[PDB]
Amino acid sequence: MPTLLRVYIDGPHGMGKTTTTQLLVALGSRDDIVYVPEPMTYWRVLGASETIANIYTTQHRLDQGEISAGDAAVVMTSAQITMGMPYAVTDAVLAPHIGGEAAPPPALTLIFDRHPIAALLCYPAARYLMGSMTPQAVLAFVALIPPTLPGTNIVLGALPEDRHIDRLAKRDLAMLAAIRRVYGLLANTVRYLQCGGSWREDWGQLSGPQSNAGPRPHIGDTLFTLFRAPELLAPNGDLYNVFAWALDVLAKRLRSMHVFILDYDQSPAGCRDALLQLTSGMVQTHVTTPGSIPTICDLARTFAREMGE
Amino acid sequence: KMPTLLRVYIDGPHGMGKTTTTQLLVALGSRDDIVYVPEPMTYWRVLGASETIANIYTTQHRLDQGEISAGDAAVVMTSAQITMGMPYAVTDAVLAPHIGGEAPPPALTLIFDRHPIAALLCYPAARYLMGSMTPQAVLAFVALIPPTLPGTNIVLGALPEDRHIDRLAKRQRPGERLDLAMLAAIRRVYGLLANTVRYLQCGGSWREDWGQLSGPRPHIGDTLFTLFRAPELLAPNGDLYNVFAWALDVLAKRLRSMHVFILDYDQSPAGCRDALLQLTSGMVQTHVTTPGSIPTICDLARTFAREMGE
Ligand SMILES: Cc1c(C=C(CO)CO)n(C)c(=O)[nH]c1=O
Ligand SMILES: Cc1c(C=C(CO)CO)n(C)c(=O)[nH]c1=O
Repeated sequence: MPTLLRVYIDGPHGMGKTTTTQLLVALGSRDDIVYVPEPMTYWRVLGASETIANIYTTQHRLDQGEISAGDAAVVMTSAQITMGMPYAVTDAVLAPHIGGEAAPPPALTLIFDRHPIAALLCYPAARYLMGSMTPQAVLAFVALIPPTLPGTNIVLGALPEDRHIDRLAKRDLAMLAAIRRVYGLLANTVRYLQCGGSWREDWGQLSGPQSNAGPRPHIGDTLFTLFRAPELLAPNGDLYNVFAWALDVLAKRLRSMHVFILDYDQSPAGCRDALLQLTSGMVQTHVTTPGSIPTICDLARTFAREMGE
Repeated sequence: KMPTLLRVYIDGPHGMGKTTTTQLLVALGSRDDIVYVPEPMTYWRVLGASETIANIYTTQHRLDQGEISAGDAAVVMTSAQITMGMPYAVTDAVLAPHIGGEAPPPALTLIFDRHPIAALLCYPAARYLMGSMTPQAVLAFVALIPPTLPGTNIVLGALPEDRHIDRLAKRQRPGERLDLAMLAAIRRVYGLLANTVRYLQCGGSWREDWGQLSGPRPHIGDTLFTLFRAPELLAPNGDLYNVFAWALDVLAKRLRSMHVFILDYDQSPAGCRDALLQLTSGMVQTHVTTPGSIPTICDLARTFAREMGE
């Protein structure tokens, strides 16, 4: 079978993900690489009206005291469903085309602006840290994360907080801190799981980044530490089983991902070349049918045309 | 080489049976070869949030009275449905790796109170019909319906509307309001669901028949696809956006491989129990994937019941 390379560019907004991605795509002949872009049209028009604006307005109103936490939570939960929809459908229709992990060049490279976990895990977790989502809803989103397809390469981003702030300022610091922390925790969680970490065994070590390499992180430095919330704990002090099962699901979904960290602290071309070097260690898969490749290409471009800026 | 499992999802519009029927299902679970995963009412009232059912029925009542906007209702209904479906979704996710291919009596019969589609498709669709959920949010839920595993046996109920109204009036849930418009919406959605599975299983192609919504198997107008001719989902030229069309492809793939069985509730609780048992004769069993799968499943089910069963 022909092989496919799927790369999800993810991590906090405002680091240079989109520019870097576009530059990499530009290196290729038109047909050997396809970009599945940020579905901004869905978010602004098709799925609802101006979802990004509604999200930031709601946080501000919460921080202002103009609305309750309960009010903010219903809006954020509802908005995240809208945010995530294009990711989730794309995954669902891609799935039957993806074979086992397969190296000679891929017939097709597919590059995504974000993975489903952005909308179903990372942004909800950060909203939770900001007090505008309940941890129960975060775990409900976790339970709905689709089964992790073979060859799921995710690229996260590193950038000094000062440079990140400036970059964002030139073009909500608590939210920026929150999302940066969540993605750092994510990277550690994947490493923890691939080093054989069992959250149930280490749960009691709780009380108070990089994948790809390094030693096993402490559970206190992974996403698992976020869910010690009193909302989730029974009178005896343990997690209710329903929430423990969501953490089992979190573990299963993350542990088979291939995570890479891109240093965005350089020029656009430098980021591009760094991303290119990173793809040399990424996992390809076979496809299901010979016609899978043109189908995937059509799917991505259709997506791009309809939901892209 | 692995033992066999029978999964049975008791679903359909709520309020058709009796708490006597339920007690028999609990009593049915007394056997060593059967476990009954009950309604996670404790999750909905306390664990996942506070009085979710009440929230739902109050929100619709106030939309109907004009005390809140449709938009306000929709954000509440959407987030409440997330809470409602969470126990179904985690359960399915943890059970999924234990399920093998299709497979004489089964080693274990697992009987669930509802399938994830109740909270990710059917109730959201009914609320769309009640004007309290956007059709975009419904398709977002559809996009997250877990893959349909082998041996997905779903039992839906038949009962005359008058008798259903009667039974429902006598067993309202905490915070529930007796809404005849909602009863009609939910009954229609489940009727459309049943037709949809047939349409699909008889080779129906929604993309091919789509034009007939504006012009042997059910007519597409008698399936769930008719709901998604909603104008919110259409371009200025009337075409469905691809993103929603893809969600309908997912809907078709999820529904086609479900095995649907209709339980006549117009009888006694004991009758209903016997009817359900016999129905299992035509249900599809699967293998489990590991020797330790059976006892793991049992543990999950028992733990679920004890923690979230009322
Ligand atoms: C994906 C995602 C985002 C991020 C973007 C939209 O501004 C682009 O990075 N944001 C900001 C959010 O609040 N929720 C989300 O699910
Ligand atoms: C499953 C489900 C129900 C049904 C039940 C809860 O009362 C009955 O089991 N209801 C009433 C609802 O509003 N949303 C749902 O997702």
